[PDB]
Parts: sequence; C-alpha cells; structure tokens
Amino acid sequence: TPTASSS
Amino acid sequence: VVKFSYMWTINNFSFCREEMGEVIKSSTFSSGANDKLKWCLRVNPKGLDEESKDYLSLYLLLVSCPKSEVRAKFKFSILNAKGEETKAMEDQRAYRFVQGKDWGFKKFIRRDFLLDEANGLLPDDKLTLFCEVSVV
Repeated sequence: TPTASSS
Repeated sequence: VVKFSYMWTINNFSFCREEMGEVIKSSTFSSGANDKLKWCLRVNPKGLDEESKDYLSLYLLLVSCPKSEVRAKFKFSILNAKGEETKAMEDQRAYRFVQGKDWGFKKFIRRDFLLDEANGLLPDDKLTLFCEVSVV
C-alpha cells in the first residue's frame, strides 16, 4: 500500500 | 498475532488549539494483555509541512518493546457524534516498529473538513480518534 510515512 | 484497539478523545480541540503545540502525544495503551509492548498516538494539528499544512497528521508510535523490532498493521479512523467510524485510513502492508519509531499519515484529514459542523466530527469540541493495531 503506497500511502504511509514516518517522522 | 494479537489485535487490539484504542480510542483517543481529544478535549477542547478548537478551544485549546494553541496550547496543543506543534505535536501532542496520547496516553500509552498496551497490547490488550499489558505484558510486553506499549504504544501511543502522535497527532500533528498543523502537519509541520507545506504539502500537509491544511491537514492533520496522525501517527502510531511504539514506546517500548522487548524484542528488537515489531511488525504490526494499523488502521486510523474518526468517530462521529453517533459513534460510527468515518474517514478511515489504513495500509494493507505491515510495518516494522522499533523503540521510538512511528508510522502514520501526514495527510490524514483536512482541517477544513474536520472543523465543518456539517460533518458532525467535533461534538462538545471533542475529536475522537480510533486506532486498531494488529501485531505480527
């Protein structure tokens, strides 16, 4: 799944 | 494979917007067994970014873990005034978590949509976030 990120 | 949930009610969302800083953390919730691992939620009202300035960012932070890494799937959602889930975001892929590492969505919900009284998302000026984690 493409939509994700971190800090 | 353990699955658990946590509901985060943020009081005075608009009233105390400036006291909430660039980011605010939630209380720590366990695995549903309270034995080995502790998580918490991290939300960014402003998004601290140009592309997500009109958005509220929501993250899942791993506070403590016994092993080196933890693989878990998460799902964020907003609870409306009638308790129903709305504006759900999740990834079918699992993610590796380490002590102090977090995963989430920079663009989780539009602030404009959040503050719109028509959506019924802020009863009593309270934002109620819902998180479901599936540890593998």
